[PDB]
Amino acid sequence: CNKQNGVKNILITFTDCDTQEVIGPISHEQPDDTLPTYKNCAWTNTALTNGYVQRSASNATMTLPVVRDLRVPLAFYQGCAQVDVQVEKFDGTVMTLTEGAVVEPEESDGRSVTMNIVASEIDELLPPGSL
Amino acid sequence: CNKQNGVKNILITFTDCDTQEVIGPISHEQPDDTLPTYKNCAWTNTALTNGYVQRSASNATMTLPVVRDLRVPLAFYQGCAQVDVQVEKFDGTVMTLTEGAVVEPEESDGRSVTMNIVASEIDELLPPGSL
Amino acid sequence: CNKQNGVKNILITFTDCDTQEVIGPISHEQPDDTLPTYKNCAWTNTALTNGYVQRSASNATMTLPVVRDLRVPLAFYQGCAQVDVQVEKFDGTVMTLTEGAVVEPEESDGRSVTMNIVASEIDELLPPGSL
Amino acid sequence: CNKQNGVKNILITFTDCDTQEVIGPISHEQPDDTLPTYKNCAWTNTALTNGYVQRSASNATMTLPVVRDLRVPLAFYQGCAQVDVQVEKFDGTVMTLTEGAVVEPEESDGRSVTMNIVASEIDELLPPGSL
Amino acid sequence: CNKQNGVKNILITFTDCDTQEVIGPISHEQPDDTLPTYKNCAWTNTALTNGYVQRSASNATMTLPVVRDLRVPLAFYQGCAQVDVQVEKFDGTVMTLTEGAVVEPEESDGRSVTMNIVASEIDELLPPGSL
Amino acid sequence: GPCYNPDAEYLPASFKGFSFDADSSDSDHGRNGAEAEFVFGERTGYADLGIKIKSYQLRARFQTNDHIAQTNAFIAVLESPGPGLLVHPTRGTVFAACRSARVTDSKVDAAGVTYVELDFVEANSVLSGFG
Repeated sequence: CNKQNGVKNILITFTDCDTQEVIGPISHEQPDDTLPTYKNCAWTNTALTNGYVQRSASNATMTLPVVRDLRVPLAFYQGCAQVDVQVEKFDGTVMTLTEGAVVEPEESDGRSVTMNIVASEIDELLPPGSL
Repeated sequence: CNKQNGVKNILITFTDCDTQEVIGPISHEQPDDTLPTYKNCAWTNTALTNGYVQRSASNATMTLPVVRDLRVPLAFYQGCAQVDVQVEKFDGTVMTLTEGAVVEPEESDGRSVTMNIVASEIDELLPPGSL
Repeated sequence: CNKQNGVKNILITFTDCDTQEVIGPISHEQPDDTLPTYKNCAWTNTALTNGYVQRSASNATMTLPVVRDLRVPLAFYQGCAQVDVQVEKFDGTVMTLTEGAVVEPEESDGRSVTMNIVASEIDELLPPGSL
Repeated sequence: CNKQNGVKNILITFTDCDTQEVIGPISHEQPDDTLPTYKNCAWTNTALTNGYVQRSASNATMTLPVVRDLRVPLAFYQGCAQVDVQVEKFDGTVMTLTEGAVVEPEESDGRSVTMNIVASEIDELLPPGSL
Repeated sequence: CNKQNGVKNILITFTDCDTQEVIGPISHEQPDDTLPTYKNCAWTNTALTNGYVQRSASNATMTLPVVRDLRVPLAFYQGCAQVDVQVEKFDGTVMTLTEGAVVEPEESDGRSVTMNIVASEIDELLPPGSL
Repeated sequence: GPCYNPDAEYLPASFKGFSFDADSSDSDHGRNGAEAEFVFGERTGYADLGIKIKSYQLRARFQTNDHIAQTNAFIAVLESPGPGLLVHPTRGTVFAACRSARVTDSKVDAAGVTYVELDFVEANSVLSGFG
């Protein structure tokens, strides 16, 4: 196939904060057709004048809409646990992220969560053959 | 009958402030298909730099769209009374909250209310089998 | 019946400012299906930290969309006269409000007015039997 | 033929500023079904505390969506001329306004104008029979 | 006819900045049904109190959505050249504007441009017969 | 807390007999001493010299149809000769002397309310002579 824009696998590994118990990597599934979105470059530019740029520092960002697992507390998806995320799309790309931190929690009805995770850097796998 | 996302039971227990009388736990019903939303973590992360996180302090919060009971004064749903809430979904999860405080009241036509409740912590029951 | 969410009666009593002539209580009718909305609790909460609340002071608020009577000047519905309002819904609830003050006027074409009335306290009647 | 909400007659009388020539009262027509809006009170209340009101000073205002006449320069509808307006609805009410001032002009394609007029007071005629 | 609200002719004359070469007046055409919009009055009012007005100074403004000519550089439509515009509607009105200045450029895909032009004064022609 | 009754926990403020409603309550406690910084030395000294004189700052509001008379009476009381007894809303009874009282009172911006910013100082009695 290798011609389908879509997410295939989502692995999340939870680390409890006050017991350091590792949980996972549990698979996960999407609540709707919206895909997780990424941003890898740490430095972010900003226009200055005739052609130049002013460079700022930032984090490697990820937005992950996921369906809560009924075996894991809801608070683990809202900033009360460390997360390691790994998303594999249908065309072969694999984005891994470790020592994340859910940065902006928001009210969730109990099924669908939207995690905003910031890390030092995101790794990309790029299907075989690449420049 | 699992694999149904939806709220099954809502118990709300009112406590007047000027007389310390307890009312309930009365059952309740939703005005529409929107489900209550939760947040159990206490501290909210915030992105800082390349990989690090700045940790702030916050609340356990709950958002409860409910249908006003006709035997209970409307003001009880609008911050003039302490609330103790208990929501049970169809997958078995039970979220209980005690010593609530309706934190941002709003205009209601007299039938449907949306209670924003804040508390120290919300407890999760996590259907049998858990990690 | 007693199973129909809707407004049945709207009585408004106008008091001229510079002559203290009482007018009413004239009945009134809705321009569309939107109902008047209420808020009784005087103190309004605000979240502080782990579980606590900071309490502010406010007014008993009412929002009343109504159809202007052709016998009463338009300025009476826009803050140039004192109002006493009384709304009775179909399920038996009756909200009375006296010594109101139309607080935020807005342009109206001449038929439909939306009065935002603030008072010290709103009284609620709660169909027979109540806790 | 009463019980029709709609505007029947619009007379606008222009007065140039640099020559003090009076033009009109020309009739006019609406560009669409939106009706002009009014506000006759002078002071605008504002909620203060449990029941009280803080009274501010303001204008008698009118909002007039009208179709530009081709014999009158466009600038006359955009603040470069004094206006005296008279609107008669189908229920018999007549709102007259004199010594207007188009207070916030806006881009117009050349046919439809929306005049925001401010004046000391707007007079209401209140179809026969009144209280 | 003389009963059709629409634009008939759009003439634009470009003046290069660093060579003062005059180009035009080239005709032009609309990208969609939105018409150019105008504002002639230089002084703009602002409401003050019971009936009075505070008068500010401004420019004669024009908004011109047009289709880029393939013979003229795109930068000429984005503030890098002086413009003289002349728009003639179907009912006979003619708005001429000279020594304009495209004041707020914005990204354009290469076909449709929206020029925001400010000048000292706009002239209006008013089909024969006028008051 | 969730059932914190404010006006059943804050004392109603009053100075020298005259009662009023306060909007804020501050204090300026402290402990004054010297600070020794011996030259060329990695050591520092401190000497406790006494008690820093206490000062209170309040903000009174007047929102009533006769706020002008109330503010005039309060001015006449505050200018009485000699220190008098003050009921600080959160510190109870003290003996203070008024030191400044700004009276903000606008008309075309907020008519109806009058604010007074008060500044008192702990004024303890003495015993004439050389004590």
